[PDB]
Amino acid sequence: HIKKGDNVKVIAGKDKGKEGKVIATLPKKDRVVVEGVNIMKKHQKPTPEGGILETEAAIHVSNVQLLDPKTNEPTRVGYKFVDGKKVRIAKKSGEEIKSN
Amino acid sequence: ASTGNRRSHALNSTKRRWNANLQKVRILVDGKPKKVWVSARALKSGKVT
Amino acid sequence: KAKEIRDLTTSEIEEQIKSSKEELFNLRFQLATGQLEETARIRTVRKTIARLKTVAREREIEQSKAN
Amino acid sequence: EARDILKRPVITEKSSEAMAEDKYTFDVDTRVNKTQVKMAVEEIFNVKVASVNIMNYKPKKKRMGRYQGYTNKRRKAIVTLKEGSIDLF
RNA sequence: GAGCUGUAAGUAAGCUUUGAUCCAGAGAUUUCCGAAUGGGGAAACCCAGCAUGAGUUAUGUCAUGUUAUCGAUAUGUGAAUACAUAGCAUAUCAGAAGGCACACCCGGAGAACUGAAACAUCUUAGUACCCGGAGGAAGAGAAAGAAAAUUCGAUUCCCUUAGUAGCGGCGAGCGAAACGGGAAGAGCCCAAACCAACAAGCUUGCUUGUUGGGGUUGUAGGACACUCUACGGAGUUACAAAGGACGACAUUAGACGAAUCAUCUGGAAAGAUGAAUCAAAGAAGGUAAUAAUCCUGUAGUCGAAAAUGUUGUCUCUCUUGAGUGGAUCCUGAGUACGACGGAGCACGUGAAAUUCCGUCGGAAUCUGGGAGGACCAUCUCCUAAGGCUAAAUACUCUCUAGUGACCGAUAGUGAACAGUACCGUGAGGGAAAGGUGAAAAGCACCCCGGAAGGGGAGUGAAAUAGAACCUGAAACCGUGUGCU
RNA sequence: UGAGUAGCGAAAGACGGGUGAGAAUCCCGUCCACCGAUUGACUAAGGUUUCCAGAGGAAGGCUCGUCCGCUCUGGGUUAGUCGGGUCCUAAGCUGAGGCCGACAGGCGUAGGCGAUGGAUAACAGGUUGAUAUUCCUGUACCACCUAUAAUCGUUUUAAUCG
Ligand SMILES: [Mg+2]
Repeated sequence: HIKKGDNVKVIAGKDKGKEGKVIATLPKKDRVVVEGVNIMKKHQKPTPEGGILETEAAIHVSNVQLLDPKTNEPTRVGYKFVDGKKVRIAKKSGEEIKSN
Repeated sequence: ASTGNRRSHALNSTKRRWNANLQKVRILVDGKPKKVWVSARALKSGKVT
Repeated sequence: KAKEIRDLTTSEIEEQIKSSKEELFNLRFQLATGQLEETARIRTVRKTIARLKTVAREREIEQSKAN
Repeated sequence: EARDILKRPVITEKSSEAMAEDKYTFDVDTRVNKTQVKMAVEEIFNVKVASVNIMNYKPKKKRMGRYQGYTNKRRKAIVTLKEGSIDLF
């Protein structure tokens, strides 16, 4: 489960192996947007004259994995209660720095 | 006044009623006397005029 | 705003309702003549009026039980 | 009650040419009579009302993509005043 | 615990880590009609009285309360009529009224087509329809019973007895019960004799009334006579009733939850090939093809501020129980029965006993009364004419969790997008209509054309996937050709 | 398929100019023709936005269409006196108590409701694309309330009201 500012890795699709970072979330369809991944080309009409534009489209969230902060490998995520508050762990190391 | 059958000699059947022998007499009802319908059998039995 | 409202005395609340209703009237007149451009204020003022009425009914209910 | 009797002003070309005289057009709650309208205008705008006329409008049929319905019914009031003027835009 | 302002896409303007949107519990608000109830009325409207209040020089206007009919409970008053009474008036209470899944249950009233190879007794059938009353069940229920052993011991339901015994234009057809095997199991309160009081007549004797106690049955019990005895038991599901405390479970939101990498083909891998790992978890669904190890989950374990529902332990609240005498007193009356006319019992009035309704008659009192299929005698069993009672049983418009050698868009609900288009004055009848793609990346720009349509270019793995969008049969309509 | 077949729903049009991609069919003009106890002008029932302006031409229009009672966007109905209610009653319908009836319910007294009838105060002119006895100007009338007042004189009576 990934937040808005993390640094992830793509594990499925055309762009498998790229890193990028998250910029949008869309939780109702569970599809994130990652920079430089899944780029599309739109035909926009004049609204100024338009033309072909390139932006990123959303990818399904289960095609993305976080990176172990220490060893820098993909990992799943668990939870832990500290100070009576929930944090994220890397299933291969300790705490996971996710402030922004 | 329940219902029943009238029977012929060939035993054909038709619906029919038995009525009660109601009479209009003046009986003592709470306080003032009133004039109501009462059967003759109930009159012979359990009520005073 | 519900915690801020509960500090007001019962006569301040009436004056506040009377002012919010006027403020809302003016916005609806501006919207009709076509010069408002900030349409999000209309819902805000309506919700404040609803909160004021809720807090006013609470006190009147509560005191009658004590009486 | 006064801010609840008057709903909004009507701005059209007939209403504007009426405003060339001293007549102003309003949409009002559909339950009020013209005496309430007269007393509400005087309280809100601080003027002197000479007269007031009213009329009812039926609901109209209308479409939005194979969805047949009706608009709201409405009540319209025209207020002539003796002294003063109402500032609008 | 980071996004959010319905389906619902946009833009605008905004909200949110000082915790929003969202989920559960409890509150507040809740226009008008409708039993509709101030009066009226063509529902969703019109017109009022009374009392407060705002406003106005004052009227007009507005706001808030209250005002149906029957019923109950008080008070006052009182006609033909003297007392009285019928009425009448005032004030408190809020008892009824209407609706439904009204499926199942209990009552009232009750067909015909049909079968009998016609039809009338009979059958369809006490079925359909209509009306009334209710409950989570209802009804029945504690022997005036079943029987014929050496008996049993309230009721209901299941299996058998058995298509037997019986009934029947002895035709068509209708059709039990006891014994035996099981589910469940529970018993009680009155009326009367009598006693103690109180009260009116009365003459203080009696009568009657009111309260309380007592008391409840068959190989007879109880009153009375006498002799032996006391707070432990009992309880809100009948057996009398209220309400407190502290607990324990279960709902109604949730939380944690093991383990995988690489190459090939490809638009994309979960597939193939190779090497690994978890399992109290290899249910299931998603993810760009087919995943135990990617996501949501699963096995397992944890969790409630608040409101409900059960259930314990205290509290609480009630209350003596035996024996002998047995025939001195009490033990359910227009009742039981009978005649006439009917109905229900498997049973068509018959050898009809047994049980109900209408109309007339009309008992007995323990040496009594009833039943054992006309009746009589002897035997055996029981004790009517007052009432209450859980469980085992029936049903599903619903709610929660699941299941299927059930359907897969002419099927399955009439209805996957509707009791809607539409038809009918009305009651009423009643359709047709699912699929772009993995992702809108939904075709910028150029050309012909008024547009609609099209040809290129571009997106895409694919555009003969371009929205009349998966696949795209046949009938049918065309264009070009080899032989004729 | 029948088949480019039957039909295209009573009738008089002609020409010039205009607009348009496109005109027998739309707009303007002249001439001609038809109705005229009516194909003219008012008010009711009934319908329910069909009304007006700007834009449009896929479907509807028995042809065409640049037009439209069709599609899109925005507008339009003003009352003390007009017709109803806050007035009256007819037939009829309901009906407190009441009478009758297996149930359901049927009838009916006082009283209500109910116009198609009785009562009842406004006319002339101006003005819009779309309303007018309603808006504007002029001149009226009818109810009700308060002030300013002669007449008012126990409130029997008297003026008054009843
Ligand atoms: Mg062909």
